[PDB]
Amino acid sequence: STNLKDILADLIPKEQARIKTFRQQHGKTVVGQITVDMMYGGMRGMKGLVYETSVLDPDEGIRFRGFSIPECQKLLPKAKGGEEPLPEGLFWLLVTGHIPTEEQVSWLSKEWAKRAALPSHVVTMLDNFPTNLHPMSQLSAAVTALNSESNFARAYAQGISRTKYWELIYEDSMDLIAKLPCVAAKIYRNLYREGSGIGAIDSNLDWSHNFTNMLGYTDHQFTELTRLYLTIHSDHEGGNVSAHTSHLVGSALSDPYLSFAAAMNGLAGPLHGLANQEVLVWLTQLQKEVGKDVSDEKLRDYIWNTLNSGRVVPGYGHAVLRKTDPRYTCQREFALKHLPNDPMFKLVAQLYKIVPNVLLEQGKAKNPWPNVDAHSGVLLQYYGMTEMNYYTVLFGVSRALGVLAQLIWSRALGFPLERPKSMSTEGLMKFVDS
Amino acid sequence: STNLKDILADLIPKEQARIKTFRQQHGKTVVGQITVDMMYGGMRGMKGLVYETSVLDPDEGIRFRGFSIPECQKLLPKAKGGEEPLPEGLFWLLVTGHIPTEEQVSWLSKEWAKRAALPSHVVTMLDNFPTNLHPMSQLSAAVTALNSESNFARAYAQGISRTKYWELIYEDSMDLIAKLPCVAAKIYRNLYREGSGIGAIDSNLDWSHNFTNMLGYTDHQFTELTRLYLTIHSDHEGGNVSAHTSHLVGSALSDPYLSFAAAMNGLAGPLHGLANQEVLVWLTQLQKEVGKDVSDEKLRDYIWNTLNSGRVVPGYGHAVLRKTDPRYTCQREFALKHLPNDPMFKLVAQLYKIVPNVLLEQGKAKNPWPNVDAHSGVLLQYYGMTEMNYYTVLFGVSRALGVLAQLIWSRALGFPLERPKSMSTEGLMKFVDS
Ligand SMILES: CC(C)(COP(=O)(O)OP(=O)(O)OC[C@H]1O[C@@H](n2cnc3c(N)ncnc32)[C@H](O)[C@@H]1OP(=O)(O)O)[C@@H](O)C(=O)NCCC(=O)NCCS
Ligand SMILES: O=C([O-])CC(=O)C(=O)O
Repeated sequence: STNLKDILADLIPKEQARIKTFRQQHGKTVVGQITVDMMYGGMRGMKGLVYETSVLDPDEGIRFRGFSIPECQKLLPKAKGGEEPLPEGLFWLLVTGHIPTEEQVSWLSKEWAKRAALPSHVVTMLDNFPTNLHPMSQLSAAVTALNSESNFARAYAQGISRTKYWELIYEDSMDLIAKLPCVAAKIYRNLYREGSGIGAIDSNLDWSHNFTNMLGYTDHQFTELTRLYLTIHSDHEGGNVSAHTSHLVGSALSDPYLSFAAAMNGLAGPLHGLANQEVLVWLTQLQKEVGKDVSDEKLRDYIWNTLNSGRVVPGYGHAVLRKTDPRYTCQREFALKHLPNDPMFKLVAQLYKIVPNVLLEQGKAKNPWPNVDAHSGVLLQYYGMTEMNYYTVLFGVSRALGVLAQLIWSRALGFPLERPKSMSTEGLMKFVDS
Repeated sequence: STNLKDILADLIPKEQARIKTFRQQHGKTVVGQITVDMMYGGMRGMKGLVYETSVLDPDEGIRFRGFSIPECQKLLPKAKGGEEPLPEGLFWLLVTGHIPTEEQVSWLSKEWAKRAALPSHVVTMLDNFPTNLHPMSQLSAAVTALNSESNFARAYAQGISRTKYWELIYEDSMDLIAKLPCVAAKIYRNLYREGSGIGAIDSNLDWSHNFTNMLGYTDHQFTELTRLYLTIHSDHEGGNVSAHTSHLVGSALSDPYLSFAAAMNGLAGPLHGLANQEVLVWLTQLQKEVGKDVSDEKLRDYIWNTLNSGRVVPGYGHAVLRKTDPRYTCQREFALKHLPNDPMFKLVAQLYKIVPNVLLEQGKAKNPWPNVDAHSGVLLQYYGMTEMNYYTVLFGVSRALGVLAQLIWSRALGFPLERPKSMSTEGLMKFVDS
């Protein structure tokens, strides 16, 4: 009823049969060609893995189990007296395919409070890390260390049936999601607040509010932004580096802690997780010359004096998108309601007219619209979260929801080891002659 | 002449231009098809990536830059008073594609001795790790924490030219390889020798001997085993989960420390790097159930009786190999020479006689011959290394050579972010019906 685990248990047989029917109809059907260029080009355009939780709709954005972001904002439970989707509900949806009821989210909230405790060895390890060790490295190291708590790893050693893998994966995943805020908040407080303590979990708060409590914030609107932020960054298909890493490492039957920590190492990469900070450095830098008020000359110069120089207007491209990311619109509506008078937001609102001066003149992007990362930093900074090195941790905590919801399903559905074939250049040259 | 970095700087242009030409002419050549089954089946049989350092023919086994393991055992430098190939030479081959001279191996040994220091925070972290934190978890976490030393991470933030990525990757890779034995031997000692100290690096020893010193072994034969073991586990194409994880995380420009720690999380998965242990647990069990002094039939009975209950013979089969793994033969040859009368070896040897037979009469197997992991456990147990949870640490330290050699080349050649497209079951079903 409220126990997500039993609801999952009832869903899994239906999904297994649906896949079995489809593979029996179409297993041998060709869905794509592989070219030499796709192998050299990081598998671009190659349909390579199944990933159930989210799908990129080319005209409406990311859908979560079919629901668009605006749909999730309408339908998902909010905290009482609040406007923003609770990330608990998002997880419920990713796991079940169903929009939760208020009571389901409430149950899930209390489940994560109960499982939140950190083992002292992780606490010690985090307390001992130096300030020159990047927050994302701290996050990945601590999650790896948490695998001492893995129920899945122990049960596998004792020869548990394949038919039960999903159960222990579920337990580990809920445990991990529950702990993430505590870990994330210890990192923040140790780096940016002189090692002061995270305080206690409250058995009756939502995940996001426990999170902002432990970070040391007390600002309803900040907690509301966190709720929205954790919801919208949660999943973005399977092919992104963090999701795919988790998928790949998970397919070797590494437990959720190891799979997630590997993912965070992937997220830590500059071409994945650093877009947020780039933008905010640029915007801050833009109020060097501009001051508070300007024009498109101001803008198109760099726009052309940068895009035609070599670099970019940060936060106006993607790897497969094609329209104003709903993830941006999300934050914009947020900012228009709650901080209309903020200079930087105002600048960001100004940039949303100009840089879309159809930058297709150069023809180099195939995307003249702002992505998620264009809006995120200003909002964080407004609420007093200024330590940009930390922003990708927030992204990580969010992404946990997506990749763990899929990990449960990968094991439920008996997905095998990911093991493609590689070739050398020499090898490929000989293969093509024949 | 001897500076590997200068030799590599000279090779890179040649190969860039070679790939540029190949992709202009043959970039659109189709080298395979994707089916629905492949997407569900972990990309099995899918030509997915270019990986230059090694290629695994199903037929004759792994080749390292065109050389087989027997060709390498012969051609690669040995230590003075030594029979086994030094991993240093293996690494030089993978990086350069050339067999190194004695002098180049000597120079690389001194380079790795000089770069072997750990920062105090990494020492502290290892020494505080509890004894219930698995060695692979310690290894991954410690390597993540070393990324505070990353030259590449700091260069990238200050805006280095793409043309120079490979140089910082190379440096960071040389630093990590040098440090790994120190990390690995600290783990070994903290867990299995009540925290006794690892001692010093000798600037005139090879890498494998420094390592066995730090571990607390001073048996010349065990050093020779280590040299052989580190050489042969070094690389196995790009499609295995450890190399692939490293390739994937690297392609987001995560530094070598993060890419390697991610790979170890992959390696720690039961379907990737625990077959060694699994083999040894089965052999030890078998040795009780049929006595040490064993017949040829009672052994064939047990293997027959294993196959019926529906249970695997560990150490036989592979995801692509379809004949005897030359990394097995290597270990066999070493055993015949050094421990022919070892009860456990005899049994392993007997099983090579017996087991391939029976899997032929099955028709289920495809690969009825042993992999590397069938032979490794008993060689380690023989020399006094009986802590099975540690075995995969050795594999990891070996695999560093291969994945880092390739990581240098992936950056040198400008390999982009790995980003295949994922589909849901629902989405796939609709795509095929189109
Ligand atoms: C390595 C391995 C996982 C690859 O198998 P695979 O790619 O999934 O598939 P195969 O084509 O080998 O499978 C053919 C059939 O023979 C079986 N088979 C494979 N190796 C077998 C073995 N050593 N003993 C018994 N049966 C075996 C498979 O399970 C399969 O049976 P099924 O169709 O009834 O399910 C498999 O050979 C195995 O189980 N090996 C034992 C563990 C090991 O040694 N691992 C180290 C290498 S990674
Ligand atoms: O090749 C594989 O998939 C697993 C393996 O043997 C290795 O990585 O060496």
